[PDB]
Amino acid sequence: KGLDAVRKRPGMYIGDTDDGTGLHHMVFEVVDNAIDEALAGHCKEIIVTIHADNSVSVQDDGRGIPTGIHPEEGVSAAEVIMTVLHAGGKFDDNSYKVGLHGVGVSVVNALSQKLELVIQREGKIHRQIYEHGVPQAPLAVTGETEKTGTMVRFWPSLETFTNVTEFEYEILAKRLRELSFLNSGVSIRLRDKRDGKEDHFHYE
Ligand SMILES: Cc1[nH]c(C(=O)Nc2nc3c(OCc4cccc(C(=O)O)c4)cc(C(=O)O)cc3s2)c(Cl)c1Cl
Ligand SMILES: [Mg+2]
Repeated sequence: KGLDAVRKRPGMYIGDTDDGTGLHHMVFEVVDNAIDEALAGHCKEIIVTIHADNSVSVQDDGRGIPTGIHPEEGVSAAEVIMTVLHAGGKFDDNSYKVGLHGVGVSVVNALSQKLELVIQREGKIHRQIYEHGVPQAPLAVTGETEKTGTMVRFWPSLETFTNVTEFEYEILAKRLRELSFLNSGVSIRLRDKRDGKEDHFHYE
C-alpha cells in the first residue's frame, strides 16, 4: 500500500518530477540516510557516484542495514525498510498531509525502475534487487568481507521522471559541500562516470 501511494503521488514525496527537482531529491534522500549513519557515529566516508547510465549509487562505511529476519514481516529487515513506507518512520501513505527524522529510502525504491542494495555486515556481503520497489529475490549472501556498510544504486523510473532524466553534477556537488561542512567528521566523495569528474569534500 505504501509504495503504491508514492508511485501514484510522487510529487507529495520527492517534488516536481518534470523539472529535475524530484530527480535530484532522490539522491538527497539516499545521502541523508548515509549522513544519519555518520551522525550516529558509525559512517566516516560516503561515496556518491553518477554512473554512465544516469543511475546514482551511494556507498557508506557504517554498520550496514540489518539483514536478519524481521520478527513481524518474516523477511529480511533490509527488505522491510526498502518496501514498507511506514517502517522507516519518515513517510506515510496520507494523500492529504505531507518530516525531519527516519529512513526515507523506500520512496527512492518506489520511484526507481531498478534498485540494487548491497550490505556488508557480520563478515558477509548481501545483495537484493528491486524493480519499481518490488523485490526480485530475497536478500542473498554473495560473499565474505571484513568491512561494513551499505550501497544503494538506483535507476530513476522513466515512467515517473520526464524531461530532466540526467543528473546535474553541480546540483549534487553543492548539497554534498553543505553536508561536508555541517558533518565535519565525514569524508564525502562525488564521482561522475559520465565524464570522469571527481571531488572530495572534508571539513579542514
Ligand atoms: C545509504 C544508506 N545507509 C543506510 C544505513 O546505513 N542505515 C542504517 N540503519 C540502521 C539501523 O536502523 C534502521 C532504522 C530503522 C527505522 C528507523 C531508523 C531511524 O534512523 O529513525 C533507522 C540499525 C542498525 C543496527 O541496529 O545495526 C544499523 C543501521 S545502518 C541507509 Cl537506510 C541508506 Cl539508504
Ligand atoms: Mg495511512
